[PDB]
Amino acid sequence: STQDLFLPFFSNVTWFHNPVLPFNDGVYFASTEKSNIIRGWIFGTTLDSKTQSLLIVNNATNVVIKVCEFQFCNDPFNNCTFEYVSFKNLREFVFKNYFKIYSKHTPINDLPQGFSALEPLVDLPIGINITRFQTLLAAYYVGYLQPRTFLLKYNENGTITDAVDCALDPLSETKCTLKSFTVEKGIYQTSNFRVQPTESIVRFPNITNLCPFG
Amino acid sequence: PLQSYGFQPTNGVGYQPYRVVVLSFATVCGPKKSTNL
Amino acid sequence: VKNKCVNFNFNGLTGTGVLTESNKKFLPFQQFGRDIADTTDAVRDPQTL
Amino acid sequence: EVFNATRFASVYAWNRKRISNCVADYSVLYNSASFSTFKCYGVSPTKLN
Amino acid sequence: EVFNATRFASVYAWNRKRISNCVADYSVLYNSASFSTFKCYGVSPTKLNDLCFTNVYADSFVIRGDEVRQIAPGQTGKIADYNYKLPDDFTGCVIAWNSNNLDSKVGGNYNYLYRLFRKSNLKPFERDISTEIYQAGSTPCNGVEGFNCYFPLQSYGFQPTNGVGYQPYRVVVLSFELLHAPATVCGPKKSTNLVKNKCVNFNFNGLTGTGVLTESNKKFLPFQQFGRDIADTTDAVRDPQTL
Amino acid sequence: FGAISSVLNDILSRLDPPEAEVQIDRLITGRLQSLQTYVTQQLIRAAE
Amino acid sequence: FGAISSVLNDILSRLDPPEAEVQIDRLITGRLQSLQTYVTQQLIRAAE
Amino acid sequence: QVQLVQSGAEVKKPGASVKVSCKASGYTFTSYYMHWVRQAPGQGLEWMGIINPSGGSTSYAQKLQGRVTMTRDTSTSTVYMELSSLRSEDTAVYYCARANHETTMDTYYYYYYMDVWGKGTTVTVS
Amino acid sequence: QVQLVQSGAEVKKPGASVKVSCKASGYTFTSYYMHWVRQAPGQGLEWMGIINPSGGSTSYAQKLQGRVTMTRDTSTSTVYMELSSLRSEDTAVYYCARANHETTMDTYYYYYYMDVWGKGTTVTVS
Amino acid sequence: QSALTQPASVSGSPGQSITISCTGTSSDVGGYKYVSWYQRHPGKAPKLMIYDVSNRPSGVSNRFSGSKSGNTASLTISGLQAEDEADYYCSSYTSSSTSVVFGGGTQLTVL
Amino acid sequence: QSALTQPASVSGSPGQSITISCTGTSSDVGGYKYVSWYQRHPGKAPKLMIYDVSNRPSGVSNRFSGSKSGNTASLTISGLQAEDEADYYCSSYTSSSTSVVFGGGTQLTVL
Ligand SMILES: *[C@@H]1O[C@H](CO)[C@@H](O)[C@H](O)[C@H]1NC(C)=O
Ligand SMILES: *[C@@H]1O[C@H](CO)[C@@H](O)[C@H](O)[C@H]1NC(C)=O
Ligand SMILES: *[C@@H]1O[C@H](CO)[C@@H](O)[C@H](O)[C@H]1NC(C)=O
Ligand SMILES: *[C@@H]1O[C@H](CO)[C@@H](O)[C@H](O)[C@H]1NC(C)=O
Ligand SMILES: *[C@@H]1O[C@H](CO)[C@@H](O)[C@H](O)[C@H]1NC(C)=O
Ligand SMILES: *[C@@H]1O[C@H](CO)[C@@H](O)[C@H](O)[C@H]1NC(C)=O
Repeated sequence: STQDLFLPFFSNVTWFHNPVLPFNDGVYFASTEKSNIIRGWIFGTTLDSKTQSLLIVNNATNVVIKVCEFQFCNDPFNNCTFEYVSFKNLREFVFKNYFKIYSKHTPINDLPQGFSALEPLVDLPIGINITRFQTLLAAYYVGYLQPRTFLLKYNENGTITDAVDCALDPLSETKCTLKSFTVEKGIYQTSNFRVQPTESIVRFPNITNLCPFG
Repeated sequence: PLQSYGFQPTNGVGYQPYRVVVLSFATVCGPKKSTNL
Repeated sequence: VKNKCVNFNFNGLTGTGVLTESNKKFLPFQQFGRDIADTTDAVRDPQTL
Repeated sequence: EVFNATRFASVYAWNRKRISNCVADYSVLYNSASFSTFKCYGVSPTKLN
Repeated sequence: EVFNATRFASVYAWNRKRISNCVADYSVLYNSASFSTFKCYGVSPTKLNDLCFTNVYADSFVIRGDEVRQIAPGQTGKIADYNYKLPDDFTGCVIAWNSNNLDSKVGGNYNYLYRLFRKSNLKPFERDISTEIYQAGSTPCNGVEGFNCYFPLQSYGFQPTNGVGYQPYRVVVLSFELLHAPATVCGPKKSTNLVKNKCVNFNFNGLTGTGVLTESNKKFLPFQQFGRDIADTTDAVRDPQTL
Repeated sequence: FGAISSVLNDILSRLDPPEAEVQIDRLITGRLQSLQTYVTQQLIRAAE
Repeated sequence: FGAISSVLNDILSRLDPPEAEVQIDRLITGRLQSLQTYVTQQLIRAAE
Repeated sequence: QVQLVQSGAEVKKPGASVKVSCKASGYTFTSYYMHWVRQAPGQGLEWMGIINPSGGSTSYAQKLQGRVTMTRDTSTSTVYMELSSLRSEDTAVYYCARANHETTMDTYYYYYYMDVWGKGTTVTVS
Repeated sequence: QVQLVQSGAEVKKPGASVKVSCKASGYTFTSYYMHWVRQAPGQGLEWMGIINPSGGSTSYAQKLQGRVTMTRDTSTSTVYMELSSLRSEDTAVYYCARANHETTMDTYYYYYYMDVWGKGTTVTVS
Repeated sequence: QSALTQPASVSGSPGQSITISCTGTSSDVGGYKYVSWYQRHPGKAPKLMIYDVSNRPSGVSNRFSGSKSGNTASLTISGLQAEDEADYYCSSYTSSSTSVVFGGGTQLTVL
Repeated sequence: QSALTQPASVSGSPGQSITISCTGTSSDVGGYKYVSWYQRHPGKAPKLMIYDVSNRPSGVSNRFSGSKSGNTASLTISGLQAEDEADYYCSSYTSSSTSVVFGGGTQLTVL
């Protein structure tokens, strides 16, 4: 069991087939490409110069990642710090914060139902303060990560084969406490119910008997 | 040993007399910021 | 040295045991493994993969 | 480079430098006599190597 | 004699005096106002005249001002590693008072030395007066000073009036050693008469307690001062004045 | 139990209060924890 | 248990004895008390 | 041109007192110490005592009790050397000497390095 | 009557050295700093460097390396201003300036307030 | 840094208000709140009437005010007179090699 | 302590090397690392070549070296010349009543 920023199970994902999107806490990106239209991403705050911005592009032979104060175009398709050079196709990615990237590439024949695990591939210790991101151009998907609990099932090879979203539902909460993907019939204590306070009251007595400051 | 101050209304800012009160700091507590019940 | 009780220090991880060639299928990114006890179950050498 | 840096910045805008990918010999730092305060919360200054 | 010693030794070759065979009145030590640091690790600075000790150690130093903090249990630093080590379970007092008058001459008083290079930290109360050249490199030195070959001793100096933490602090340290043996150095208590068969509050040679002191039939050996029970509590006692 | 001594009178005849209460406290917890263990041992053994 | 880390071999490689003694003591009083808890459970359960 | 100058020679008879100066040049007068070495006839060089230009604190050899008082002048960067109850062996060449480090706070380097010198000034007493 | 008086005018040719002291009055000489500002012809006012009456510690502008050495006299409450290797643009009006706070321990207020002044001292170099 | 930028000469009329600009570097004026202005009566000594950008020493007539924005400091003289005709220099602490910088100066001529 | 022990006179030849002994007390040389030597050109001022036993000021020819063992300090002159003929005095700090001690001196005569 672990806690990190994951895609909560059965959550809404925005289907596209260009604009700039938020990066709230971490972006899960998936795509189904036949002709490899999608080529990269942009990460940052303004996505216009006078601040550093993450730029990731594959130009036909390799992957170039650069973080300059770039001159971005309005509809894309100096003081630099870090640089590096490296529908059938299902490509999945997880972008979270430094900057960390995972992926998993599979073929397929509108989002396929099924489970696969993502593996880390590149570390970018750039420390850019990101809030907005835009994909560089076919359909691709974007969802938001959240601080949820998960119960991960490592197989014999260390391969993640299943998972439990822990706050998805009361059934899934029970799987959390028992540390198991199977639950025998019965009644299980899973959590604690608690009414939260609604407002703060600060009190001190009647204000009579004032000192003679006058 | 002691000399008087020549306070006049036509003098400058620094020569004007100033009333100074120093509150040197239980029986003297602060007021009561209270809310509704 | 393999197959002998030695004290060992891999990258600061200190302990005592018998270092043997293992058959575990580590993934090219995983540095080391753990047992159920949150104790080191295996390592891969910083010098030899 | 860090310790003998040209000019440090002020505390409110404190500078951070990232140090990695090498071997470290902190003992020269401990054995300097030029540091009035060398307090360590977790390491002894010795054995840090 | 120890407190008002003519000259002390330096920290590296520190002098140890043995103190025994008396009564002792430490309260004058506490009530002097001449001691900038009078801190003890376990005692009340008061009440110290109500105890009895077998051996009282008097160690005494020329350490520096800012350094006094290190003459203490659990400290680490220049003196506390290669010059003097107090043990973790130290049982005593550390009396410090800056004697700038005694030893601070213009152009610096240089008589007082300290080890600056040592391979390993000292054991408690271990004293090292070795004058071997410190081999600070991979090449032998053969008593030849030069590169990676440094004499491990340095002179403090103590500029006359330039010391706020740079002044001579003759740190005398008392280490109170008790075997639960014949105590020998204990303070000015008036040994009143003895009362038997009645509950009294007794203090035999520093061993306190409450009970009924009766005549025994046990056969003590000449070197034995007191028996014990299974509980490690006192069982029998020899009167220090009447055998 | 980490105290400077195992006789509380020594703690009293040695320490001033401002450090004594720390030292006797270290003795208080272990000794109470010892009786606490002993009672439970007896309680279980009593049921036997 | 309030110690800086839960590996004895770290603490020993991390601190000199005069300060490591404090941290290790935190594990010992805790870990023993957990072992003490386990034994009491077994005695009761073994009685069952 | 850091250089130290005392006065000319003196001719004394026993029992008098003598005034030896030493002005400094080319540096900050309040930093270094002023050391003083004489040369008795036939036997080697001999240090008296010193005075700090920062505060004027004095000290000298035990063998020279009460017969020496070292004074100084910060305004003219001049330091003054006194010897009373003069005797025949007081015939010597008296040097003023500068320390090889500036007075520094919380210092380690010892302040008796004798490196900068006066021309020399011989005393004659008979 | 806290007032700073410098020396009169000087007429130099290039390469010489010039002496411009400034006495103080009406206050405690050891408290404030002494600041020094000139006026090059046609361009504005220009600070050299300063000296502390408490200790004599000096400092000056980088563009004025080795040309300038500021000295002082506590006994006469007089501070002295030196400029060697004189050049044509060294023609300027020199004013002694006093800091608007006393040297204070563990202080916060910055010591460059230029508030008390000398009558002047024009330098002529050609 | 370099000498600050002040207008060469500004004229006006008595009782009318005139403002004086002072441009520097971000390390001269924009990083600090330490702008001070002084005046030259011909053949006389300076005088400090402006400091702490908008603060004033005791005895300065309420006609002179100082202001601050960006790289621009500014001095405003309200209710001008022939009494006010002088030279004006702005001063600031700098975060660089030097510590104090001055403007080129401004001559205010009363017509 | 007492005056240090130096040879009365040592002779030699140019280019040959001559060494000068300096014996003291354990409180003069053996307790400290503070030996410094000096030389007298006749009718002239002292000149320091040796201090910190084996260390040097700037400008002293590499022909003069100092050494230390036991109660013995030593000065070695490599590549002697008639340029080198002078008197030689060793100096040391002492852990006793005085602070500085000197040797009797040595006259090096170049033949
Ligand atoms: C997902 O979107 C649908 C409509 O597109 C909406 O009815 C549903 O409530 C949304 N669920 C979540 C969890 O946002
Ligand atoms: C780039 O960095 C320099 C460093 O001083 C800075 O002056 C400049 O303004 C920066 N560029 C931009 C566009 O901000
Ligand atoms: C890809 O684009 C980058 C732009 O930063 C360029 O530097 C690089 O040379 C390009 N790759 C190839 C193979 O041309
Ligand atoms: C990231 O940028 C935003 C801009 O709106 C800023 O408010 C925030 O403080 C920045 N984050 C950090 C850690 O400075
Ligand atoms: C582990 O990997 C091997 C090939 O490396 C494969 O044959 C085997 O089926 C895998 N086991 C599991 C449980 O996935
Ligand atoms: C104890 O000493 C006193 C003198 O103070 C003497 O009168 C007495 O005899 C001694 N008794 C013993 C047992 O030594």
